Amino acid sequence: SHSVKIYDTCIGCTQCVRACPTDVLEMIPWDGCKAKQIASAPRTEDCVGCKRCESACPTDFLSVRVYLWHETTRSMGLAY
Amino acid sequence: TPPQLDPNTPSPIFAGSTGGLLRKAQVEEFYVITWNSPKEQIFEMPTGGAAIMREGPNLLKLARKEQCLALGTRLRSKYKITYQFYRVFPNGEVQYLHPKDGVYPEKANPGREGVGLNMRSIGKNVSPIEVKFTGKQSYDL
Amino acid sequence: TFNNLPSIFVPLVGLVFPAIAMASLFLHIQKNK
Amino acid sequence: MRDLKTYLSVAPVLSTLWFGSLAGLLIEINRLFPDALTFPFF
Amino acid sequence: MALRFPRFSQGLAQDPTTRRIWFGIATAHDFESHDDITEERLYQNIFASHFGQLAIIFLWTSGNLFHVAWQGNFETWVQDPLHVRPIAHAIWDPHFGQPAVEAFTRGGALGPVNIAYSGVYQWWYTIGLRTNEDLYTGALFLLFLSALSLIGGWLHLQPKWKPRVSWFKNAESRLNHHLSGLFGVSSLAWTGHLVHVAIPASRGEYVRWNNFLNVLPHPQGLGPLFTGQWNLYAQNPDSSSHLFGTSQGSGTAILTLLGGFHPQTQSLWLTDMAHHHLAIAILFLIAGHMYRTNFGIGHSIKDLLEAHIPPGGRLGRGHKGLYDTINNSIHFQLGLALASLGVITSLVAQHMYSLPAYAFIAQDFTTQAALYTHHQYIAGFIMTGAFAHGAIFFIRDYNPEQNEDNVLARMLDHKEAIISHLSWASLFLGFHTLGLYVHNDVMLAFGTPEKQILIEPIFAQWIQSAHGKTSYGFDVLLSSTSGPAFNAGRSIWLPGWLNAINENSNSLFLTIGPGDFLVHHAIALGLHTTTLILVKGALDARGSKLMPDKKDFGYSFPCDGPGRGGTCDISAWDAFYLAVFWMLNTIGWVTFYWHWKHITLWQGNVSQFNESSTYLMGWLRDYLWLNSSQLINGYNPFGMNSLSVWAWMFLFGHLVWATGFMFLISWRGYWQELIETLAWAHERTPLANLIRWKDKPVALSIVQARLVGLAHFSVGYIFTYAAFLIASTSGKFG
Amino acid sequence: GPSAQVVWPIVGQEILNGDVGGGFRGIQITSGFFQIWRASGITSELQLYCTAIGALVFAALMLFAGWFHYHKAAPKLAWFQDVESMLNHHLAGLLGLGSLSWAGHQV
Amino acid sequence: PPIGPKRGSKVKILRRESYWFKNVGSVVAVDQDPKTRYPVVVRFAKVNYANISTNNYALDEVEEVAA
Amino acid sequence: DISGLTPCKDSKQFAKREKQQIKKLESSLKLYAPESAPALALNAQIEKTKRRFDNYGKYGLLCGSDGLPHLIVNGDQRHWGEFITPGILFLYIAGWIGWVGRSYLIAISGEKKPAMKEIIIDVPLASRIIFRGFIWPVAAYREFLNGDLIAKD
Ligand code: CLA
Ligand code: CLA
Ligand code: CLA
Ligand code: CLA
Ligand code: CLA
Ligand SMILES: CC1=C(/C=C/C(C)=C/C=C/C(C)=C/C=C/C=C(C)/C=C/C=C(C)/C=C/C2=C(C)CCCC2(C)C)C(C)(C)CCC1
Ligand SMILES: CC1=C(/C=C/C(C)=C/C=C/C(C)=C/C=C/C=C(C)/C=C/C=C(C)/C=C/C2=C(C)CCCC2(C)C)C(C)(C)CCC1
Ligand code: SF4
Ligand code: SF4
Repeated sequence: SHSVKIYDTCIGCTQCVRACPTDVLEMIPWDGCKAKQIASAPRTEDCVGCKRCESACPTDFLSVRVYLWHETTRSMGLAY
Repeated sequence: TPPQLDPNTPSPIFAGSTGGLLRKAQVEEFYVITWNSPKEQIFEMPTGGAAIMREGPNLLKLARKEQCLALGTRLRSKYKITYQFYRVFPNGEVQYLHPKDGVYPEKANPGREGVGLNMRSIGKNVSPIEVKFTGKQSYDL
Repeated sequence: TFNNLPSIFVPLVGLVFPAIAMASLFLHIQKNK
Repeated sequence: MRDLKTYLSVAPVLSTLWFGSLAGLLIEINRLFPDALTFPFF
Repeated sequence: MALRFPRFSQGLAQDPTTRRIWFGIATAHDFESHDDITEERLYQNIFASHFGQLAIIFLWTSGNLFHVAWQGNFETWVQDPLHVRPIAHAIWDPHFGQPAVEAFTRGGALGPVNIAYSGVYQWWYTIGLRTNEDLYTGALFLLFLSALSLIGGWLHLQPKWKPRVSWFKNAESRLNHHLSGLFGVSSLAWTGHLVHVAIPASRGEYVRWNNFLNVLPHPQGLGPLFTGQWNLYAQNPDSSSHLFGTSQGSGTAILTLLGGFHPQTQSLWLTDMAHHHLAIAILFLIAGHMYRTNFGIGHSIKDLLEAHIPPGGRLGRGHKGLYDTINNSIHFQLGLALASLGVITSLVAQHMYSLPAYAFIAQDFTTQAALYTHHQYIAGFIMTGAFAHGAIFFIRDYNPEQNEDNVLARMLDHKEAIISHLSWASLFLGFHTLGLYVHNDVMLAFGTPEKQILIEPIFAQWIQSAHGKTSYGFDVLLSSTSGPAFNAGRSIWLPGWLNAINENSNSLFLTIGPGDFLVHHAIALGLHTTTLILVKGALDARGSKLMPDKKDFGYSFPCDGPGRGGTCDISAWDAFYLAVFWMLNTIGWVTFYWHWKHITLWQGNVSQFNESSTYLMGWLRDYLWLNSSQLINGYNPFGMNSLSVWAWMFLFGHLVWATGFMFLISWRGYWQELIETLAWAHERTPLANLIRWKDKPVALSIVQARLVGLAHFSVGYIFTYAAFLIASTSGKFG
Repeated sequence: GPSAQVVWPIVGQEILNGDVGGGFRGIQITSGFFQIWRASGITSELQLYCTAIGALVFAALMLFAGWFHYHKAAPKLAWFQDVESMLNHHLAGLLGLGSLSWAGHQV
Repeated sequence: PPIGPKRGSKVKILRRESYWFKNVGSVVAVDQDPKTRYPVVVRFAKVNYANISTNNYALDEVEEVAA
Repeated sequence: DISGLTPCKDSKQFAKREKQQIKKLESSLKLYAPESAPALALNAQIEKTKRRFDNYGKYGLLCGSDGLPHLIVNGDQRHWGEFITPGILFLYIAGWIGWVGRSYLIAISGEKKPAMKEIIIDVPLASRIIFRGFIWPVAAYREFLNGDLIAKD
């Protein structure tokens, strides 16, 4: 649906995942930062697009990055 | 981990509201959340109003994932209980959804793989002229 | 009958052709191959 | 008075004092030299 | 390609919501973003679409000609033009009441009719086209050209004639042919019309297709041209007494350069326009044979751009690599094209009022106002589009690695300087223009208009005095008889030009004053600020400090979330969208200025504008409140008049201009959470559970709703001002 | 015209002092305060002046009361949370005796 | 040998996508692991739009200023 | 007589405007007693009007057909007092302000948290910096020549 691609500037603070209201993101093991973890995005099909993940990303610009794309009923926040 | 195999557990005491499953459950997927409450207590359910979850196992069927995960975060932060919700399509095939490894997604469990992950800084993405007349975008190389 | 021609065409383009186009484009909007 | 001079040093209090003084200056100039459209003093 | 209605996009076809419908309507002509697209197929769709547009243009002109031929009083208008009303088309509205049929019957018609404020009567009468059968023939021929363009657009979509991508990228042969033939041979052919037809038509005889091979446009006939004695085509200039349409006071010349206006029509001479189109035909036919196509001579635009690198590097790498960022990029081509088109449309507007080409078009006052307003709003829109397509080029088509350090990348190198100095110029202009306008408002309020700051526009009065206007006593090159300019032209065109410009009644170089200064600086504020918004959105199209990855989000996207303080309206599309507001404001200023200056000239009291244009309650009282009386009285409780439709359209434009505020002020989230309640109610209302949508009814998208609010806003702006400017100028007619 | 505002003659704004009537050049007010003062039977500027000094006294009184009821001796939540007393007093005393004393003034 | 700048060295930024592009900063700490891609932690005087004054930068996305 | 404008001491419409405003004030002066305070204020306004029109007469203002003082801002010396002699007097004062507020910003640029001096202005430092901008043009000139006017990034 959407396209939540993340970048290697992530520091493993786990705030993008702790803000995500749809479990799009999840921390995985990684070796590119002091915290030794990075935030994957398997459940991109559940992404509403609220960009709470990148309103909580403490990088110079951003590491998690939501690119709005084809809108499905899960991505249009529809309970009907 | 093996999923938790959603049983026919009871539901909270709720007097009914206008926030339920209208048509996204009849023809499309709807969701269901299960939480083990140590005691019977009142909680603000995400469909408007206030329900009383029972002691032991509870089950609440909601219309979309954001309701389930909002309620789950409020449960885990306010009542400190362990929630886990599913997705049930109208033909069946209940899908285990929230933890997906037993542990919550903020913890770096091994086994889960890197999907949606670019090994570059955000400003090293090529321009749209590079990916023009191609099905790919500037963030999928 | 040339002062009667506006009476023929103003409904036929303004009422009838809009019904035709709205129906046809509503069917085209909801089609599924 | 300590910490009153810091409050009067704050941007709005200082701005209202500066612009009250300045506005009184302009007002009294326009009383003294009303209806001015040229600078004839060279 | 896809399944549901947006067959060109399987992302909107796989959208359960109603957004599918809207976005498939909107993105239909964005061929660059469609599925399975190639540069070849993009170019071919563009070519066929251009054919479709030309077909619709010729069809619309054929409709004008048919409805003036069938329902128009054009045969009666060519007898007494300046005292007979044009008729655009008839009207068959079955809602009309009998008073409205009594009222809309004008121009000596069998029934109710609409007054052609478009000027097609004057223009057609000036180029020949006397009887209604001529307009019928023209409509038939333009129907034929519409079918021809449709045939061409279908034919150049078939595989046997589908042109290749490298054929639309032949940027030398196309310029060669379009300068030589589209611009030169067409101006030459219009000279052929003006000489064989329109000049004989102005001088009596009706040279038509049956008898144009056996009449002489000049009594000698191609002796002067071949023998070089071209002065023989400027022998009898039908001097100062010619009645247009009759042979009284006529002449034999066909290309005399006279300058100035006809005395009767107060338009330009058809001999002048014939010689004009001939001259620019020679110039465009010469300029065509410049670019190398197939024959071993000419320039290559590459090695003109590649060669224009200044030593010292003040520009940088110069134009090294700019042929490729325009030839391969259709949005650069479109931006440059719309820039030139907006400039020359504004030029059309600014010259058609001051140098009217058509007979008795300066005498009908509503026509000139409608035309100037039309072409200026069109020009402002076309300019806004030029810039929007420059932004779309910078996002979609700009390749920085191909054009490193050249004259185009240097824009983005110092875009902050451009944006900040435009933000200085506009800020200066607004601060001081508004300060002076408010100073004058307060001076008139306090009953001391002598205290106003009435800055005379000496620098435009000096230019007027450099053109022969003897109304300021500057004694400049053409106002001074003892000068080189009033010696090398005093025998050719300065007689007519001086006798035209010195006439205070025409629109040629109107006598200006301090209100004209102040409103010209308001105009400068509008142009600079619209430019600021558009340039800032174009140069911040690829990215900024707040969103450096904007190029990855495309041209039109809503925002970048509430994070980083808040990123509402950050796209280059949003810059365009705000610049349409500032553009409509700018053209409203230029057209308010035009219409009030001209309605005060036409009424007679230029002193009204000169004493009332310097303070804004003069614009609100003496222009908007005063001239809108006959408009809003188009339908009163005790009757109605012919301006009832313009009162209704006035209020309609008000209503949609206000409805745009719903979409601009009120944003999404409130409406989705409203339509959720509506969907609940429909799914729980008895006898309407039977009926269920197939498209899930979501609220409008964000960028969509900015567009929809802008569309309501602009429709209301345009309709309101059209109604007011036509009703006020047609309620009294000067 | 009821007028209770005069402007200062500085930049030509003195023309806002209009011929409202009564040998007075000023701004015609619209607050209806003159009508209140005729309903109170004022009939003198001395009375308006002294009630202005009284309202300044009450402004200083309320400012001192706010200072006292925040910084020097402030109630706690048991004082605000009781509302039967607040209603009883605001009814019988504020609005009851207020209307009673206004009726006394009027009578 | 400790890689990168020092724990008080002044540095400027050559990262195009940063808020502090062509703006100087103070190196807080450099992660000596040769597996972290962005070890150079920089501290800046002025916050970005996210009200944050620091970010980890690469070695080649940084330039030791001569002041 | 530039731009086709008669001077204002010679313009009949200017004197007519004067007489019209004076009659408009006198018609409001009749309603008051000749010794009363509104009447005295109206008379002071009348003398202010009369000497205003006299001063616009004597200062070389040019009046148009509407009969209002127009400003010739082109550069003619006769009318420098309309735009250029005030304009310099603006660019001085304005350039005082910007040369002060800039200099202040350079003097509090080297603090630890220099933002708590933007909202809480150091009145001693600001008063020391304010008169530095008295003769600001030579400071700005020299700082342009010394390169201290433009930061080098
Ligand atoms: C209830 C209000 C109302 C309505 C419904 C009408 C209806 C009409 N008036 Mg109007 N009129 C009204 C009030 C109204 N009048 C009032 C109060 C006045 C003032 C006295 C007038 C003054 C007036 C004049 C002066 C004229 C009319 C004309 C007309 C006719 C237009 C011909 C037509 O259908 O062409 C087709 C319609 C259009 C091209 C306009 C629609 C444009 C659409 C919205 C934009 C395109 C959208 C998109 C591309 C297509 C989507 C639809 C698709 C499915 C087809 C029509 C019968 C004209 C007439 O009869 O001439 C033939 C005419 O000249 N009227
Ligand atoms: C930006 C546009 C603009 C412009 C150019 C003007 C210009 C003017 N207005 Mg208008 N006005 C404006 C906007 C504008 N106004 C607006 C927006 C409003 C509504 C708020 C008004 C309302 C208004 C009113 C109501 C009045 C004016 C008046 C005036 C005049 C001012 C005379 C005066 O007191 O200055 C005199 C000069 C000064 C106050 C500057 C003194 C500065 C100090 C003393 C320092 C200078 C000395 C310094 C140390 C350098 C010395 C050199 C060396 C020895 C060191 C002047 C023609 C007045 C007038 O005469 O009407 C024509 C008047 O009555 N204006
Ligand atoms: C001499 C040969 C020749 C000629 C006549 C044309 C003519 C044209 N080509 Mg071109 N073309 C040529 C050779 C030629 N081409 C070659 C060799 C190639 C291959 C390299 C192409 C490749 C090509 C492409 C790829 C496209 C065209 C297009 C067009 C059309 C332009 C659209 C239009 O109507 O503009 C009309 C504009 C003008 C006449 C210019 C007028 C501007 C003046 C300054 C305005 C002011 C005066 C005004 C006219 C007065 C109005 C008053 C009153 C009458 C209203 C036009 C029919 C486009 C098109 O529409 O496709 C169908 C298009 O997409 N052509
Ligand atoms: C009347 C309405 C209005 C006004 C005054 C402005 C004013 C401005 N707009 Mg526009 N704008 C408007 C409507 C308006 N806009 C609308 C409806 C839209 C569509 C969304 C836009 C969209 C828009 C964009 C997209 C851009 C602007 C820009 C600008 C600025 C242009 C520079 C200029 O002229 O500054 C001169 C200053 C003024 C005209 C301000 C007038 C106020 C006076 C002079 C100040 C003093 C008043 C008073 C003493 C304060 C005391 C009050 C209080 C403290 C008690 C300026 C602030 C551009 C910009 O800001 O860059 C420079 C820009 O990029 N505007
Ligand atoms: C500065 C000029 C000024 C002042 C001081 C007053 C003051 C007053 N007027 Mg007058 N009036 C004025 C201008 C002014 N008016 C104008 C221009 C008109 C139109 C002709 C009138 C017409 C008028 C009428 C018709 C009436 C009054 C009345 C009154 C009185 C009650 C209103 C009141 O307390 O305001 C309260 C208003 C507010 C609390 C609104 C907010 C205003 C804030 C506080 C302004 C802050 C400005 C600040 C210095 C600078 C910006 C601050 C910062 C945020 C950036 C009061 C004596 C009434 C009366 O009974 O008089 C006795 C009455 O009936 N006035
Ligand atoms: C964004 C962008 C874009 C767009 C842009 C635009 C839109 C622009 C515009 C522009 C414009 C719109 C311009 C205009 C200009 C003008 C000019 C530059 C002028 C000049 C003039 C002159 C030079 C003159 C001269 C003369 C005179 C004065 C008169 C008489 C004659 C003579 C000749 C002498 C593009 C695509 C490009 C690219 C990318 C980016
Ligand atoms: C206007 C004003 C003012 C003033 C006011 C006043 C002056 C008031 C007064 C008031 C008063 C002066 C009041 C009084 C009151 C009283 C009362 C309220 C009484 C009551 C009584 C009773 C209730 C009684 C009972 C009884 C009886 C019946 C008999 C015997 C026994 C007994 C005692 C038990 C001021 C300055 C503030 C300012 C503002 C405005
Ligand atoms: S919020 Fe940003 S830095 Fe933190 S874990 Fe998520 S992607 Fe990494
Ligand atoms: S946009 Fe919202 S739902 Fe999507 S990944 Fe970010 S936080 Fe999660």
